[PDB]
Amino acid sequence: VMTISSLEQRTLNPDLFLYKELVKAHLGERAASVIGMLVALGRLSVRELVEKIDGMDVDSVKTTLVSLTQLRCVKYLQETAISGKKTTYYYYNEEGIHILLYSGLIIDEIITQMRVNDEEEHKQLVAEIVQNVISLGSLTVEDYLSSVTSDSMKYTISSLFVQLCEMGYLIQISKLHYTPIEDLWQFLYEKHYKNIPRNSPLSDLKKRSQAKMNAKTDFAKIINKPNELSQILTVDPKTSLRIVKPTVSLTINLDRFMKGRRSKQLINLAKTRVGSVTAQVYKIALRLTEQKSPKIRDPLTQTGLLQDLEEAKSFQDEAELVEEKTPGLTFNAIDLARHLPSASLINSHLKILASSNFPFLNETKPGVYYVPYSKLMPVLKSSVYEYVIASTLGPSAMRLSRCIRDNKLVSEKIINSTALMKEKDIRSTLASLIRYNSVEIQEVPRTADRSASRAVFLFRCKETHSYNFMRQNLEWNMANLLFKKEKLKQENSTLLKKANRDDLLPSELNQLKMVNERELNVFARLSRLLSLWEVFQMA
Amino acid sequence: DIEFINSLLTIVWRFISENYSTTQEILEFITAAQVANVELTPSNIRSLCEVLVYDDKLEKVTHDCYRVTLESILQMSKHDKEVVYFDEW
Repeated sequence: VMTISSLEQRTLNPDLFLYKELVKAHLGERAASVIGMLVALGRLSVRELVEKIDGMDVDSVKTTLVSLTQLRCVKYLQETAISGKKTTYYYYNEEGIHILLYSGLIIDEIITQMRVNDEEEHKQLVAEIVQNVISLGSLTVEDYLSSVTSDSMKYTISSLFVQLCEMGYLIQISKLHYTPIEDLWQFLYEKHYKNIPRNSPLSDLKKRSQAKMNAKTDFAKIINKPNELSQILTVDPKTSLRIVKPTVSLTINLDRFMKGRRSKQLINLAKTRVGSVTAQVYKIALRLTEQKSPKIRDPLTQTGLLQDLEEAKSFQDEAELVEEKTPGLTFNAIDLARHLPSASLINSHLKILASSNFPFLNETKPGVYYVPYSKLMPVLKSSVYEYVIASTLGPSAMRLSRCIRDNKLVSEKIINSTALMKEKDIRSTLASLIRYNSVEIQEVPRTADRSASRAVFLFRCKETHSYNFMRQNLEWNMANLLFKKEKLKQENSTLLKKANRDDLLPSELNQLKMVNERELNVFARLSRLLSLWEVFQMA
Repeated sequence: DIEFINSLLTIVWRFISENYSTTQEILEFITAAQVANVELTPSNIRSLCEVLVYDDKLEKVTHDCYRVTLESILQMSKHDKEVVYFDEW
């Protein structure tokens, strides 16, 4: 009745509307059009935009194009055909809107981890700098330096610039860094099948080894190019201190921002399982070793090509061995209570972090101890997931979830016995558990091929389907959240315009405090479930 | 019959806090003979073990025993918000 229950919008926009919702708040109108269409139909051509919508031809497209490029909201690729001419195809770019869905959250960690400098002028300084970075979408150093006032300290803002290069965070602008992972692999795939001068028709399987191995080493140099390079940033001419290259520009990055929150999730699990001091001891390790830790960067070869059935492991364990290599080889030798803002050696507090392992924290090698980034994720997904059902439903829903996960695929016979207590309430919460997916249903017959009821039942599996249900939690929570926040704007729009011109009456101040209240609380709810989604996007 | 399933809701309450507890099956061999109610047999070895086995009763560590960590913590909308669930999508 009256449809105000929002059943109208409920069915028809999975994923999708997420993107063009955000960019609408960003810009709106034409900007939401192109991207929203770039999503729905996927790969898109310049002329193709005009055909579909009748979008105010060639005035809007050329305007939106450069607008999307500066903030790099479009993945760009150009090639040709055997017939002739040229073609330029655009893709929905990485997650760049998610960064627009981040903003201050990134700047948060930027300010908080800028410590080792104690409560300085930095707070107002780089906050002005970083806000100028993301907003413009690209920043050249000299033109940025030109914006700084004269007859003052020029290297005060450059006191932290060469400190902006730091370890992670801001890196240089490079070339094809924005590029489809599938396409760059195919572009690098040339000169490999292209390589042989009619060599010899022996061992066809050697064409495999040739192309692959040569592509892998050529892939490593490309992906590690943005990762760590000290050429541009560490330039140090005389008559000065170390100063970043005035020519080469910079850009923000996925590296330590996606890592910092990943450590938080580890801390949240840590702090749960140990004391506050132990969480700190494990923290100081992660802060130093986060540089060489792939973690969030893990698959990196996954998108853009096949894995295998047979050779899947020969791919997978090839990654697992280099996931064995770098953490084992490179990472820190044993230190003693490094600095920090309990005397002697704190390794004893590590040993209590050692002896107690399951699920995680401190599995070791002889002579050197470090936490694996491979086997760690499964127990990380376990915990958070079980806490989700814990928060959602009562304590009954918890206990049964693992009851299916101890052994696997069994009937109600040993379940009723081994679970807890009562049949009818179990059947109740069985239907509540089986309500939305995640246990599926088992299909095996009884004394027939396929006939009817009384066939035996079992409960099992569905790890990825019990994952994706938290990916539905991604958009539709934030959706109505941000939407009815935006609807709160246009409703009070006549007031807000009056407030802006004023920057009177008893009741005009009332609705001023009203919206502002709702605003502050709706952003606190946004970042809340934002932190929840971020952990669920992997495995 | 009905007498069953209601006897496991009592004797397991506070004994947890008084539990490193060595030899996982002795933990029952302890619990089995206690309260003078004299619980019957090893059928209870795998009972309280694998029933309450999940979520914060006692942690599972090697050489057959139980640990404890996070249970100590547990024992201690205007316009539109949340709803968190259903709605499909």
